[PDB]
Amino acid sequence: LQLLHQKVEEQAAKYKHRVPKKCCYDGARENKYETCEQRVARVTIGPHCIRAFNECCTIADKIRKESHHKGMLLGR
Repeated sequence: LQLLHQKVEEQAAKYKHRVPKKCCYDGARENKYETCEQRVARVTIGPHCIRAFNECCTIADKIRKESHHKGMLLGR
C-alpha cells in the first residue's frame, strides 16, 4: 500500500494545478468493480481532469495487481 501511495504521489506532483492534481488522487482511489476506462467515463469536469484521473488510476491499478501477484520485495 505504501508503494502505491509513493508512485501516485510521484505522478500527482506532475500536476501543478489544483483540479488535475485532485483528479489524480480521485482516480487512484480503489474501485474494485470497474476498470480505469469505465471509471473515467464519469469524469465531467474537463479534459485536464480526464487525463489525470485516467493516468493515476492506471498507475494505481497496475500496482494493486503487482501487489497481489508478487507483493513486497523482501530482505532489503
